[PDB]
Amino acid sequence: LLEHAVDGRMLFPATGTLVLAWKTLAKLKGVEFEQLGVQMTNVQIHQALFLNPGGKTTVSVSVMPITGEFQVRDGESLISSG
Amino acid sequence: LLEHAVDGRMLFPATGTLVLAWKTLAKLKGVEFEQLGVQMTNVQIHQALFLNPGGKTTVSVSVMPITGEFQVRDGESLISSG
Repeated sequence: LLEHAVDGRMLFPATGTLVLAWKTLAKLKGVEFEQLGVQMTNVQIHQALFLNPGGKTTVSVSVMPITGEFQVRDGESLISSG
Repeated sequence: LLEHAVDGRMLFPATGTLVLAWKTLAKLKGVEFEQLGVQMTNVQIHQALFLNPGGKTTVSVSVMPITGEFQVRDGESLISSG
């Protein structure tokens, strides 16, 4: 994931929070994420999650049980919504 | 709360999940609920939470951190949204 940079800065791919949301929803359902067919609609990218070599980035994904509203948020800042 | 019936059936007041959502949001913020000024918009009541005398009803309230989308849901059934 450090092999993805934009003008030098290392970035988390925009379609990287899709997988995090995808893996999170499958985890809530208890099924394996590679056996679940998902569909993300109107995914808003609000910020860029700046990766750091030799560092640990912790992101919180919150999915609403029935409606599917998800939120990839690093700390108290939103990185992705949909 | 058992002194609120509609045609005999005991019901949880429609503006009772508002307080549950109100108390939940204040709990997430860490503040006391009676020191927090909230505003609920477009609160959808999907079902009626049927109270039962001498019984325990467990309801789950889920609030999205930044956007405020809340969900009062008994088991896997939605009772209130907004």
